Amino acid sequence: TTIVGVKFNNGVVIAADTRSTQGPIVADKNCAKLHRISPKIWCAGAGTAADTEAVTQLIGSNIELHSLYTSREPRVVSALQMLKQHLFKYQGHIGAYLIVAGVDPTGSHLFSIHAHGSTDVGYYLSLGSGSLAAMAVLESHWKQDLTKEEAIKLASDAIQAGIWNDLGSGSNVDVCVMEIGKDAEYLRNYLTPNVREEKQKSYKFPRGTTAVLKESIVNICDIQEE
Amino acid sequence: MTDRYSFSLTTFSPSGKLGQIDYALTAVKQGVTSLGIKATNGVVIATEKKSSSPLAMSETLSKVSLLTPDIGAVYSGMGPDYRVLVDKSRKVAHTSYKRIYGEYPPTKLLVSEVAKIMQEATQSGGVRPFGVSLLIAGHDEFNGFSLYQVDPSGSYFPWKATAIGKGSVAAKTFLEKRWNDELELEDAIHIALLTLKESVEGEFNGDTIELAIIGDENPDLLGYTGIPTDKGPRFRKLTSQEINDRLEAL
Amino acid sequence: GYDRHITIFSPEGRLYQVEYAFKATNQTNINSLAVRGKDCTVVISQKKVPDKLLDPTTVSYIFCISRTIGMVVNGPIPDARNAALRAKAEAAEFRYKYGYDMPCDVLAKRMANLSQIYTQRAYMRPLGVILTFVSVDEELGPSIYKTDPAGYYVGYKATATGPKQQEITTNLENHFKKSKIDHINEESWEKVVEFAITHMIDALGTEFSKNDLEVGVATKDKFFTLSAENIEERLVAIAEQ
Amino acid sequence: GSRRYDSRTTIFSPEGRLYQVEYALESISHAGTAIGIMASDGIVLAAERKVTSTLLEQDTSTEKLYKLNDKIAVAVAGLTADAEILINTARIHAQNYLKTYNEDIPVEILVRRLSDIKQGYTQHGGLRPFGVSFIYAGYDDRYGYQLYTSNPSGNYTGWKAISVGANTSAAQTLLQMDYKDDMKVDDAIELALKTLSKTTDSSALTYDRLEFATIRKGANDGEVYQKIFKPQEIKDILVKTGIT
Amino acid sequence: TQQPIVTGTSVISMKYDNGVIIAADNLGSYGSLLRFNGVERLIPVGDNTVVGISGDISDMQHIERLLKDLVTENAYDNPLADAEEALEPSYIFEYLATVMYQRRSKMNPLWNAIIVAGVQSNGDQFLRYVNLLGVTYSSPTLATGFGAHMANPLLRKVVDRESDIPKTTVQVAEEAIVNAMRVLYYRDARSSRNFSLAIIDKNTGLTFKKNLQVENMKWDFAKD
Amino acid sequence: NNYDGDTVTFSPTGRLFQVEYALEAIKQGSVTVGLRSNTHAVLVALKRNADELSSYQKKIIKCDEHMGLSLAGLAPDARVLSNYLRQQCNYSSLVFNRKLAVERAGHLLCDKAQKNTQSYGGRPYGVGLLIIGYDKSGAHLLEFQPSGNVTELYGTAIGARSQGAKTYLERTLDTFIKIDGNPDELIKAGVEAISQSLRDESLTVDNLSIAIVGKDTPFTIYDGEAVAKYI
Amino acid sequence: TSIMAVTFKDGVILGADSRTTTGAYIANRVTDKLTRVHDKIWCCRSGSAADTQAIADIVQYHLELYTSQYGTPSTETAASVFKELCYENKDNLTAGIIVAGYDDKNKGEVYTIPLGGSVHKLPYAIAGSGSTFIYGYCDKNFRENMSKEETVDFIKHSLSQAIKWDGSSGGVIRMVVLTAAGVERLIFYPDEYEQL
Amino acid sequence: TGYDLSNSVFSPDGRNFQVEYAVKAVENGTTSIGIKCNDGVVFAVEKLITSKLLVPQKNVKIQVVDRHIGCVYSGLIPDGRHLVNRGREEAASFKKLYKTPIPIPAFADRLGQYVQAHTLYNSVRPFGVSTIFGGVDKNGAHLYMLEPSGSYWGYKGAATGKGRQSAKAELEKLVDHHPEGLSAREAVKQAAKIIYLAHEDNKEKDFELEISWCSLSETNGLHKFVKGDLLQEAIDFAQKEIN
Ligand SMILES: [Cl-]
Ligand SMILES: [Mg+2]
Ligand SMILES: [Mg+2]
Repeated sequence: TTIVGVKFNNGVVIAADTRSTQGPIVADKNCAKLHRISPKIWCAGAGTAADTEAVTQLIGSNIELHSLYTSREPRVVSALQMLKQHLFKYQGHIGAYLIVAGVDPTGSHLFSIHAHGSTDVGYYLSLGSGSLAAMAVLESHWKQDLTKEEAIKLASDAIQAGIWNDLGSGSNVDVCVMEIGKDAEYLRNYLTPNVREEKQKSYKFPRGTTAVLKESIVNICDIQEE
Repeated sequence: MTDRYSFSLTTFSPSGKLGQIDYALTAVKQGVTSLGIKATNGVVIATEKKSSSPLAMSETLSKVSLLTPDIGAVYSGMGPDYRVLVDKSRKVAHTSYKRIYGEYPPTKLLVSEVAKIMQEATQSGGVRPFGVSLLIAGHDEFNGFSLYQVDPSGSYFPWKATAIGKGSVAAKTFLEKRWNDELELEDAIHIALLTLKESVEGEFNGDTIELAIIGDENPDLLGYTGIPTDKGPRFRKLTSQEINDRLEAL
Repeated sequence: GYDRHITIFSPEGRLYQVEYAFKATNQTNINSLAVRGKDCTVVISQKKVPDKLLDPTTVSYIFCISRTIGMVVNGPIPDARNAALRAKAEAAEFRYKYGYDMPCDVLAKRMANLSQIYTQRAYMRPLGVILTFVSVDEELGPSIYKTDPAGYYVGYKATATGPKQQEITTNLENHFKKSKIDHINEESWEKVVEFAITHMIDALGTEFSKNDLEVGVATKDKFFTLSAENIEERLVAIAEQ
Repeated sequence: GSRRYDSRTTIFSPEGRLYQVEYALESISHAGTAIGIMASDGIVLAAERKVTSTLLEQDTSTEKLYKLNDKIAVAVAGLTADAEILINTARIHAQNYLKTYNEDIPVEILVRRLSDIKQGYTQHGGLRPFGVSFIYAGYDDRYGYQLYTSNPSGNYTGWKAISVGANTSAAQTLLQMDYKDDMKVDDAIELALKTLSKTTDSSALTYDRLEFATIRKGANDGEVYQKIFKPQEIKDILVKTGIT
Repeated sequence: TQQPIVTGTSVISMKYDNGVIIAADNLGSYGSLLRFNGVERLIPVGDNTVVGISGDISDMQHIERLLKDLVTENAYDNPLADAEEALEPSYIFEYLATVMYQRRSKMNPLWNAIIVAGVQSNGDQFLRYVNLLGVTYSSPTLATGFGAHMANPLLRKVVDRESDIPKTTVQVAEEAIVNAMRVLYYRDARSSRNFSLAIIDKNTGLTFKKNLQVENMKWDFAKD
Repeated sequence: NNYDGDTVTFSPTGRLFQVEYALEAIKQGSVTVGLRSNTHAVLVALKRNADELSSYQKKIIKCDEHMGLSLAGLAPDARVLSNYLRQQCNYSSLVFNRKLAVERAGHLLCDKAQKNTQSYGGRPYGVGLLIIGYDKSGAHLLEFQPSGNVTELYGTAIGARSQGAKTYLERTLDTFIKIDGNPDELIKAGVEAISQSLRDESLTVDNLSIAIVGKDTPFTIYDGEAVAKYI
Repeated sequence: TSIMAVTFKDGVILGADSRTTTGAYIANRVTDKLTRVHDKIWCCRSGSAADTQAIADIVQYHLELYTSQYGTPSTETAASVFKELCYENKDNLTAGIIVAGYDDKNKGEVYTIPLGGSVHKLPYAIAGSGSTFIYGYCDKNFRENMSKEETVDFIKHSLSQAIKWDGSSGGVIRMVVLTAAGVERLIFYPDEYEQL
Repeated sequence: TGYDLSNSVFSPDGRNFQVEYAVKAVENGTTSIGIKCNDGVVFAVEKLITSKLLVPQKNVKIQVVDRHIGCVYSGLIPDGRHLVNRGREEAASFKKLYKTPIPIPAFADRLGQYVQAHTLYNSVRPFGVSTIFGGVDKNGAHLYMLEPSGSYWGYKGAATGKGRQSAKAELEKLVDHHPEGLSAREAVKQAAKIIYLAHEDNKEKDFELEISWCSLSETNGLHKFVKGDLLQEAIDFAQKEIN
């Protein structure tokens, strides 16, 4: 997994690859790692995939209720505080490593979070097995006062570094841009540089190839009238 | 200390009446009128913003509340009781449904959960019943548009159109003459404004009336783009200006 | 007639214990007033020290709940301090859990919800107090939110509480009918305090010395109370025009 | 302290009656009449909704007839909210039994369980009883088609034909007169509707004031089907039996 | 179960004709790092008792707070708190011994070795030991850690049995204690030059000496 | 009247009637006397029988080697309170190697009784106690009331007709306080004190109960022929 | 971590490096290890980042609630709250915290709370992995009642050496100055302190 | 009616009658006072000698909390002891967490909230005592008085019990005649006089005087009982003034 977060002029961008693995085997080739905590607060997760997904939805649920209770749009610092206290209580047993980004009435924010509960602030961050490849690109090309177009370019370039150089990462680049005073734009499969080539042969079988012992209709309908 | 009231405060009288529930319904009767009308392509719920003082900012007091993106609620009776019920209803929509099925509950089942909470305050130890009647409007994929009334006893009924509180008897008669199964949402809003004018004494404008609809999906109110299946909330609260525009065509 | 002793419905759908808690609210015979400026929120309250053996510096019904939120109370001091301690605990917990300062309106709602519970649960009595919360909110600006024993709460452009609330309320209403704006159009908080004291003098028909008043001021990022000498400077400016 | 305000819901009268149970039964006598009739080839459940309105959405409305599982249904007379609490508990019990034994719960076992819950509220806890009487219509492979009733005391009994709610004295006399053991479902449908038509406090019996259900082995071969009648289907059976 | 982090070394003590003497150095070690150089490990309780503590310093500070609370509590509703109903050395020890044994029984010990030195109401000398296991014992001389191995042999040459106590003056006893502290500084790698010494006498009361140093040392012979 | 249904209710004049009714149970109880010098402390108690076939109800209970009490009122309540004193004396000895001061024992009894006067559901204790003891500050005598009030005295009496013995001790105050180092004479004074409360009946061998504690005397109870010497 | 706090004539100054480490990988090179628990009571954190952040957030909550009830807390009080959390949860924590604060009555004060949860009041304190290499330097160069400029130089030079020898320490040197005048943040970059 | 049968019930006036009945028990008790001086506080109390058999100086009424706070009360003595026991727990937990001894205003609220809590439910009875307490902290001397309702304020002088009106009048004279302040030793003398003067409301039985004080200069900010020569000197000063 490769995930990054990059601050720019009027907001923040996060990105991620789309490969999920089970040991050396690729379980899903087009996985969605960019999660929504609230409309304008998004996070990307590395580590135990069920934990990142579950902890995001729990805090996202409680954030929604909090927003309704207070009649205010949710803040990134609230999501951060709730995430870190939950993760600290479970002493690292919930294996969620997250980059949390978003915009709120206070401004634009970018944080990272580690399974034990420690948090970090930054203008640029990376997490996952491909984080070193990504951070190499970020440390080479990041500057202050990036534009929206420059930040999207830098973020996706950092994910590409993970895709090509880290075996734990691959396939496509997902991006989400959160700009102040605008709707957050989720760009699913922003880049697609890994389409499989046409196979040499068709493996469609002639009908009747498989030996069959018994056939029967399965009743999926409910008990009938009359 | 400790709560030593572990016994019921609502009990059957010799005539079979549950006194505390009847008295709660009396409190609802004294409350300000609220109504609901169902159309073919939407539902409307409305009430009067009876401001306690002109120095009070009545926009900070919400009588019509979003429960889920596709479900809204209004009341007649005791305001504070309503406020805590909205808090509980919002939470139970998540804890007993969204955290299980990954989607918001259908209108009838959220109504069922709110009803259960109100029933328990009628039987549990050391509590009184809630002094409110609720009107809950909503939409969901398989049931379409719907409107429900929930009473202090916990009983709930589905309506095409209805009214509760102060002038409910007169308002329900007014709605019976005007309602048909071919109404469009704008027609239902028009009828809602006509019906509500009868029970209002003083000022009748966008600042003294609270009105919300369950209608089309509002992608402009979603807060993000990029997911085709997410198209936005069907609950929308009408602005002061939007109400006044429809009061000229009244 | 035990429907009058605990918080259950009477045959008229009324809660008598709640109504009687509203009456306890005026037991101190003190009137309070709150107004909003451009950048500030001001709250003033009468101060009465009837015993010469009392230490007058310890007699107060204004509380500093958090750095940003202030609270004035109308009602007996034991119930006032009960509510004050709880509000302080709630505000501190909120900041710890959600990472930002508890808004004035949110604290008001929370205390109103707690009050609602006392009207529904039999073993708990209502508190005989009305709580007026003030701040300069980072999102909503100058804010006044008031809670009562019924569990009701709402925002205010300005408000008044006490035995003579109606006289003060009507006086404030008439001013805002003239100006046609939702606040006191003044730059400094000093002049907003002067407005508040002047209009209380007009409404009650009484003059005040420095020891007859108690003043709280909310600005961006802090709420504070004025000393007797700060109030004296305010009274001198009022008399000189 | 708190003793002062305690009504003491679980005490005997000097005559050996349970006050709250008796008063809850008084409440139920004002509820809409529900009737159950058992035939050789099925069971009928018929019930009257209480004074309705033209603006009530009938096709999505349910106040009388509830499904507990695919084989068992109930007719309600009393506080609807109280009934739904018990109904949900009964639905869970049926599923618990199915999970444990991998067989559908026998009708009487479900009825006994709900009745025991009602009994508890009359002996301990100091809470008011549930103001509900049920008619249980169900089928299992031991006793076949079965009708039961339970009331706030937690007592339950089996029946060939029975009524609960309003005018049960009049209704039970009419059923006792026309019921026969070799009766069929179509005949029982007619008896149930005729009995409601005579006992009703309304001026006339129409489709919008009724809820109707049948449990038939009129399901294709050795299996049982529950049919909760739609508003139009209640209108048709009223014309067929010659009431409208 | 834990491990000691910041630790204090030997506490040494002995009886003499009119009272008791107790001593301990002012170091708080962090493993082999001699981290804290101004730590007081003798804690007086009233004017008749001095509690000397070795082992974990965080647990020592906890015990110090317990003793402070004990004095406060004893004064409550007690008109004779500074007279007949004052805290005795024997009361203070038994309380500590109870706590130590209870804590080891919950598998969560206070990682210390403690010596309570004092004089009772009737003038009797009190000297008793307790440690992290709740083990207790009394002797004319007592010492913890390294002191047990090096100080006791020297102090036992002065008072070898009970009958030697009346024959031992305060000057002879203090001299012996001071010499033992020098020997410990020569030979214990977790000791310091600076130490505190306390004398509890039935006639002259509690004398608490701070900022004492090991002096008259011999190294010269190292030039060969 | 309307304010005596439970212990949680003040009357309009600020009285607690359930506590006052509990006090009344003591007045129905048999007389018992307490007195002390500077070396010893003595309890004398008139035991009450049900009839001529029955035994005489025991009145004196030992709490420790240096402390004990006599009772008047509900005997089972005295058993509960004396058991608590036994435990507190015991806790002091085990944890602090310290004999529990008589004054501190009084404070503990006061606080235990108080909790039963301010809470719903409970009831006040229906017994009065006279506690004697010898500790580090010499001999002591305490009087306990179930209201919670505990008082340190030179001498006193509780129970039916206790006023006669109390007046006698008030006269004899200067004499019996000086009876140091003579246990027999101090008991004589106590037996003479309790005699001022007798009517119709006199002190017999199975009627009289005496207890003593002092400088070199553990708390010991005398019954039967052991008190014939004082009859 | 290389962290330290030093009292001087006008108050106290806290200093720290900016390196956060997961093994040999620098997970954050611009970390802020100087943490505010009250207006003029700050702390330096070392050990587990999760633990010291959790503790500092709880202390900030405790002192915010203290202030609402009893007014401004003393530095000693803040140190006590830190100690209570560190001592009672010693089995489950890996935290070494230095607490520094300015009162007007007490002026500048420094308390160090090592692993066990003990408290030690000192004129100055050093902690973290990098502190081992500057025990000699700091002991030789510390004086009481230094000026602001002298104390800044002492901390700058000390942490410079700690960074030079400890691989776990590095990045920028941050400082926070606590006096009657207020709160001042300072930052010093590698090109400055490496040439010292 | 019936509003006065249960605690925590509001009457139609908005009053808690059970709390008002607790005040009657306080008014029935012996006189106790408190005087705030230049650098501390003085407490004094009237002890009625019911009988010659009472051991003099033994039945001590004034109670210490921590080492710097003194407490005295009038009314039901056991209720006062229960309140002081709680106060001692509150002071211990404060010092445990925050290290510093509990400030007097902080301690005042702890007692206040606890007493107020006994007006919230019908399952408990209000306290039948008014408590005068105080001491020295980092901000100087403080004197407080706390009523059954939970209400408390700071005082220059305070009095409660059967002879409170007499005592209050005497305290008011001292406030007027000494705007600059009163010394600790003067306050002890004055406290003796006021109790002797207030004993006219309890003139049937004779009494025993008990005084305590906390002063920055005289007791190092610790609570101590006035004993021996200093007590006798105050008794003599008091006896001289009544004659
Ligand atoms: Cl809430
Ligand atoms: Mg209540
Ligand atoms: Mg380095």
